[PDB]
Amino acid sequence: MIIPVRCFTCGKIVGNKWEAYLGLLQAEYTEGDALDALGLKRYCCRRMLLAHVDLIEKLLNYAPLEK
Amino acid sequence: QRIVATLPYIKQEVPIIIVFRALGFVSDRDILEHIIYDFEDPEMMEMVKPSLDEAFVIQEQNVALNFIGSRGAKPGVTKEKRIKYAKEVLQKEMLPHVGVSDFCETKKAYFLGYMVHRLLLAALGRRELDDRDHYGNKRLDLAGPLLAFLFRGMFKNLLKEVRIYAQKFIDRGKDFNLELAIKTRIISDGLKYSLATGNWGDARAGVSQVLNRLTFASTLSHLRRLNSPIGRDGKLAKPRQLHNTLWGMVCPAETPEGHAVGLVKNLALMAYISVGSQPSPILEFLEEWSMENLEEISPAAIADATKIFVNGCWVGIHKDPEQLMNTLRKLRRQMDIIVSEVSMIRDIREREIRIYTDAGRICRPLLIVEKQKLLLKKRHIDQLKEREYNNYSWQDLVASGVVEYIDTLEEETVMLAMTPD
Amino acid sequence: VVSGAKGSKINISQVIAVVGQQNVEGKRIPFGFKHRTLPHFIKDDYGPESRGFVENSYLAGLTPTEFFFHAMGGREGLIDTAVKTAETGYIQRRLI
Amino acid sequence: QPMIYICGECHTENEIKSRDPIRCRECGYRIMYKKRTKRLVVFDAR
Amino acid sequence: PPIDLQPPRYLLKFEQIYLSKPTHWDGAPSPMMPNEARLRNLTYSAPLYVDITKTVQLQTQHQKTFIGKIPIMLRSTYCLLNGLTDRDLCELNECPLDPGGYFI
Amino acid sequence: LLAVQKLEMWLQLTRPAQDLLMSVCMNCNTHDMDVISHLIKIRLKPKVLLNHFMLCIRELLSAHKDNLGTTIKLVIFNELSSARNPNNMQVLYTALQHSSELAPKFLAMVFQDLLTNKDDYLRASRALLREIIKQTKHEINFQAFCLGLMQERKEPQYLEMEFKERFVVHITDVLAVSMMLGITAQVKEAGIAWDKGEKRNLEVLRSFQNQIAAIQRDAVWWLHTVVPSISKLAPKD
RNA sequence: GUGUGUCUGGGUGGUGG
Ligand SMILES: [Mg+2]
Ligand SMILES: [Zn+2]
Ligand SMILES: [Zn+2]
Repeated sequence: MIIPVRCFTCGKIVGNKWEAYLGLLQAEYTEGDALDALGLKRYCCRRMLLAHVDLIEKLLNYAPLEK
Repeated sequence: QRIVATLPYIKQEVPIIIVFRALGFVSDRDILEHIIYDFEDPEMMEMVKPSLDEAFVIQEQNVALNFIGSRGAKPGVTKEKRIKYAKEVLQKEMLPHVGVSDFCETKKAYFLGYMVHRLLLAALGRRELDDRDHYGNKRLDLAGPLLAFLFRGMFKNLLKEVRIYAQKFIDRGKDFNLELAIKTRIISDGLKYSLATGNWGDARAGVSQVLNRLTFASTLSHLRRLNSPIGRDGKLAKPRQLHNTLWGMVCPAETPEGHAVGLVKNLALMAYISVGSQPSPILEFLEEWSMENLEEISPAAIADATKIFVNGCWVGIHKDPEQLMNTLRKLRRQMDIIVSEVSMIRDIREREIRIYTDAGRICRPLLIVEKQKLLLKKRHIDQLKEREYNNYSWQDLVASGVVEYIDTLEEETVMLAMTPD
Repeated sequence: VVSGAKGSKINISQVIAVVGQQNVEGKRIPFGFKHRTLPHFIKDDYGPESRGFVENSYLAGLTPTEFFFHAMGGREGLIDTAVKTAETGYIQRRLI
Repeated sequence: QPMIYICGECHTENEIKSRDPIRCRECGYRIMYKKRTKRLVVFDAR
Repeated sequence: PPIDLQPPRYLLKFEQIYLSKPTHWDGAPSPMMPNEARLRNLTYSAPLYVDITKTVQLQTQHQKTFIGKIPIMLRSTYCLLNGLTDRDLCELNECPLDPGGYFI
Repeated sequence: LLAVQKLEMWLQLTRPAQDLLMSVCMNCNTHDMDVISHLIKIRLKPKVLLNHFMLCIRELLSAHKDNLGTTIKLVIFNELSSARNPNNMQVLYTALQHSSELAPKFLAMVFQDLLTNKDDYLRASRALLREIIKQTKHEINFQAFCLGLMQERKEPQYLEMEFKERFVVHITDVLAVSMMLGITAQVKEAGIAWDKGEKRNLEVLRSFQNQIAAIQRDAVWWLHTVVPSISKLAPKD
């Protein structure tokens, strides 16, 4: 539901790359070009940052059970 | 080769012509006219001969009623109650979809002659034998009719309870509290019990299942599931077969692999079961469009004309069915008094038009092709691209006459294109 | 295949060349509709494509009519397995 | 002894004693949640 | 059919149905949300009201009398989740992507 | 309604359809909006109905004033009843293109009265105006429409209630901003050309600038007249 | 200066090999 810290296959850190990827997409860069600009050359990491679903945002819509 | 009928709530079988005479047809010509429509045809008139020999004992209506009333579950010893029982059976039990009140015996006789005629057509091979696995001959009892069936018996029990209560209090000559007279708990208890256990009525079990929340696909599959109540242990492998009619309605792949193969089925993506609609606009429109009713026609006029059926009830005939079908399709595409889910089938080889409005019919949207061109044009797509902006919805596309819902029975007579190229 | 570990030459042919003829109850696809297998076909069409012959292979990709016919054949296989299990079970119990 | 629950809606802390009606102290909600334990929570970061 | 019991004699007839939104009771009535029904093991039902004539003439109108409770399929026109936005559905601790179509 | 149904039925002769359309035009000249919704706003699907709509549109061009009144009533019914039809839209295009600032003025007065009265009408009105500007591209001047709408047809009457007055003020502010939506397809093409190059099509650029200046003057007049119209006007807004 | 009671009997549905 949240971006994994490490790529499953090789172990490159991709926990810091989700927000930069979203910013590049908002900058009308093609997701292939966005992934290229983030240095993810191995297609394992491209899969990592490309197939991720940002479901933690949907969970944040619900109220906390205690404040 | 005498013809026999199994009248409801009668222990022993009866000849058909005896039922015809009991309906009020002493003569023989009118009966065969109601059965046979082409008197120049001698073959169907030939095979109906061994039935007619059973008419020797019975010509009068009274003795026919005596025969069809003496074989009931409750024995009848004297004349008048046997006649009353036969009249009650022939008025209320058999063929209620044609008529339940009085002044409908002739329509019931017409339908009975029609079904005998259908049997004779099948016997000669002029008409194909019906297929039990055809999805057009099947109705899907959704939540609506199931809850309605429960509620009917439950309300009947409530009325019985309040009747017993009132009868008990009346003997003392006292008024009451009506709220105290209505034990409100039985309806809620019955609905809750049936919804929880899944036992329907009283016979039928497993209707209600716990929603499978393992994954989202499981929830969607469970909500769109449908079950065939045919015997799971049965050796007949015909109903488990993936019938050809399941195309576009039912998923061909999705089925349990255990003992429930082919009986439990899942809807296709675009499939949409009909919810039901009243047939009164159908009937009022048809009479406005030269639909000559059964009560006004001569029985010989149906030799060439085409029968018209509304929800399985034969009402009237039409001289020219082609333009009738064209204008009905125009009305359906134009979103007039007739709704989209109404099925419009026309058997052409045997002159019949059958209009259906009942619930449980399965249908899916399809694009419409006219003059080898798609009625859908670039303008619809351009509007649909701005769907979130100008609220041009799929409903507008249906109302534009570009798409329509085709039932399985209607799917028989369509010519379907896989793709525009 | 030649090692005999798994598969068959029929599997090779179906994957590469031609899936073949789909059958229901030992015969071709029946006229479930009125004188046609599917509404996409002309009435009284006895040709290969109309009656279940899957021209394409598993590599090229089945056309949707062929997909449906292949589904019918697979369903026949599954039903046969499901009834066969119970029948043979009772026979075996009596035999022992 | 001073058992604390959490309202489902108000997310308020309520001193509910034994064999008491389960009522919120603000909105009167019927559903209450328990607070996380105090003993020790340790996980090896695997 | 209208049930009739007899001397004096009165006739009972039901004319109109009135189904309110789902509620739960105890003290004052309160609307019940599907999450509340799931957690508290309540039947997500709605009360069914009818109006009855008792003519003995001496015509008495029992407007809107309770006769039973009917379960409500979720996300239907009479469920409490009908027509709500995603933000409102989330605020009720309900999943906006949930399709409904089931009873509780 | 007999005109549209008969014209569609006779469609796949020409003289009988034209005669029926002329009779409908005479009736419209004779002359609330329920009949217009029942006849003009009927959503008939077939292309025979499209031929009927074309014949009625030609008659509407022949009967520009009464057609403008009927189209204004149809637009009012479409906005208030939350429904629309392609035939009603085509009739609206014909009425707008036939008589400049006559059909849109009354239509916008009816729309402003409805918006002051009921909500859920600004988005539909904006979409209808955008569709009309894209398709017809003739005499679609919503600036004059809004200017006429400000005070003529029941403008004090539709703002009697506090909520109604607030709706009227919001509708007036939207119409003050709707001048951009009121530009026709030629102005949009000129904007595309200016995006390609600000100097290309200098004469077309000057014509678009003059039309936009007229629209801006109308919007400024609407903004100036709105403040005395609404007592509950917010200073910052 | 200790220590055994573990809600049975039916029905329905889903599932795995
Ligand atoms: Mg096995
Ligand atoms: Zn990697
Ligand atoms: Zn609270």
